Amino acid sequence: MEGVRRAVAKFLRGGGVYEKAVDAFVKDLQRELIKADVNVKLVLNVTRRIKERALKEEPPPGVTRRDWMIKIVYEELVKLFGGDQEPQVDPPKTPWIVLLVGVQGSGKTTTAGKLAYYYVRRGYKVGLVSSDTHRPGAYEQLKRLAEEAGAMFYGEREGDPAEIARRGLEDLLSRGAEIVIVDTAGRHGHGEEARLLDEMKAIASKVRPDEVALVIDASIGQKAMGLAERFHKSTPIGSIIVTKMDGTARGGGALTAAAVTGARIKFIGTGETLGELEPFAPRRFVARILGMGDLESLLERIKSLEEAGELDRAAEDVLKGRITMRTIYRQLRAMRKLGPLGKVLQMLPGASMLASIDEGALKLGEEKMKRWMAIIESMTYEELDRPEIIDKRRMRRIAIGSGTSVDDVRELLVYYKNLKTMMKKL
Ligand SMILES: Nc1nc2c(ncn2[C@@H]2O[C@H](COP(=O)(O)OP(=O)(O)O)[C@@H](O)[C@H]2O)c(=O)[nH]1
Ligand SMILES: [Mg+2]
Repeated sequence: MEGVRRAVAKFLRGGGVYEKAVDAFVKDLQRELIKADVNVKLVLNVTRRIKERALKEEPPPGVTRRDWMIKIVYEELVKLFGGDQEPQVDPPKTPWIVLLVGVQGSGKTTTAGKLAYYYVRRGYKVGLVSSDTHRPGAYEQLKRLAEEAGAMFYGEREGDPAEIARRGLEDLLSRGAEIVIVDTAGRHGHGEEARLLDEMKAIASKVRPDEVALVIDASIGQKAMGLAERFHKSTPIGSIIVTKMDGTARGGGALTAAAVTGARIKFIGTGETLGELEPFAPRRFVARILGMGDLESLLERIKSLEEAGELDRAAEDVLKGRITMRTIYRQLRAMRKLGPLGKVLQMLPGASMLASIDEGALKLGEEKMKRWMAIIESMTYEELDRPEIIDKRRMRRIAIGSGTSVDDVRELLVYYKNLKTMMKKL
């Protein structure tokens, strides 16, 4: 979906009345999701998640209205596309048996090859297994991709598919396969789909798969609900892999099947070559939809401002004479993740004037701030409150706990006192 990029760009720039830009942006986005099918119910949910946040949350001090709204559209689109932060690209355990399931034509055998390569390159010993008995040239197809992918192979063109699959499993485990992908039929002869289901369930029983992956094409927006229910009944789905995300695209049906089985989309099929297969990371995918350039610019543009806001309070809290070890600790943290301060977009009330009294207040090194932070972390809660209590014995104890000089804990201490003096005026 490419119109959505243009919408973000119109919204982010092409000004006019703010609220008219957001009603229009929500409108564009909604049209754009529907065009990618998705599911009206899933589209009216994402817009309500966005409204609720827009009503309860307000841009943090300094952040523009628009920057904050895209940050809300992104985060909630991420949730819509699963994206609960769960990539899980490596299997969690030693031998990992993957049963592919799906209807013929969707890209199952291609996905088997693409999937074998992917794990080979990540340094896994991969075997493929041809269980498909009904499609002619299945054995040979998988054969090609297995050597093409640099993965071991085992198949039989004829027999009980369950026993072919059990045999291919044993063969490849014997030859030290750490991952085994079991390719399957997507049609039982003419098109008796209910013999196909009983075949998957039987293969599954003999094989004991660690992950049943449903392989689906990005061309069943509305029909993705049913397909998933049928396959989920026979072999409970644990993965979804979405094929044919090239040329004329779709995909919104993916996250309908995602919903029905409660299964994650682990891999996207984006072409015809072995190589054309990358994991599905929602954070990154929606970022591409929204416009990867803008979106990452906008999230930093916000995080800078939230940093400067901490420095704002830290400088302000000094200038109102409220300086403490907790103020300085928050001040250093803020200064550290920021850099050598600003000049282009300094834009700070406190920090401007703070440096305009003592230049050497906002001119500490990285290391000098990092040592001072370690120091504060080693002071007692009573010391944090009353640093004047810190005699020679304490000064010493502090130096040990934080790997520093008894004179270092003096430098901070003076800094504290020296800052505190100035803001008393004359
Ligand atoms: N464009 C594109 N084509 C694909 C993709 N995955 C599979 N195909 C094609 O889908 C067709 C059916 O492939 P196959 O793997 O035989 O499907 P199966 O019956 O489920 O095994 C072939 O023409 C493949 O080249 C993909 O990610 N993108
Ligand atoms: Mg096939």
